Amino acid sequence: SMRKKIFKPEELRQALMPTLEALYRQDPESLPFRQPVDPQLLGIPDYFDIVKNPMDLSTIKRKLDTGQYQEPWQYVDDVWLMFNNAWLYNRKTSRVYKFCSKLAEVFEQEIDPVMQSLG
Ligand SMILES: COc1ccc2c(c1)N(CCC/C=C/c1cccc3c1N[C@H](C)CC(=O)N3)CCC2
Repeated sequence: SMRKKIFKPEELRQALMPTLEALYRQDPESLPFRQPVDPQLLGIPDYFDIVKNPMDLSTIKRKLDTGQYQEPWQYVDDVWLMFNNAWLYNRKTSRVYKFCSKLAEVFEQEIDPVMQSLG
């Protein structure tokens, strides 16, 4: 039977970096997401009462550039984890919530065709 494809880091990078660059270019919308959450500096000391698995753009980038991803779905799941964290922690009337809803719309649009074309 057909086995699960493991990818060359170089192919994963060359196929998925663009969808990540599309998020990063949105400014200010990507600013909330660029850097691991510091609950002290951001003045949100209850952050980890609500979020339990942190994730950010800088973490996804390093994972991609040091080939820690073997399958493209691991990348996709990490992006959605970062967005689901934001939707869960922040109010619907907040900028981080609204920035999240907007970077999600961009991502769905970049990523859905890329995944058609990968094994
Ligand atoms: C307390 O905010 C600050 C203070 C100084 C400056 C801030 C924000 N901006 C944006 C930084 C990114 C915000 C990050 C952020 C700030 C408040 C709440 C959330 C944030 N995001 C991550 C995703 C955590 C989250 O869910 N909700 C840069 C200029 C200096």
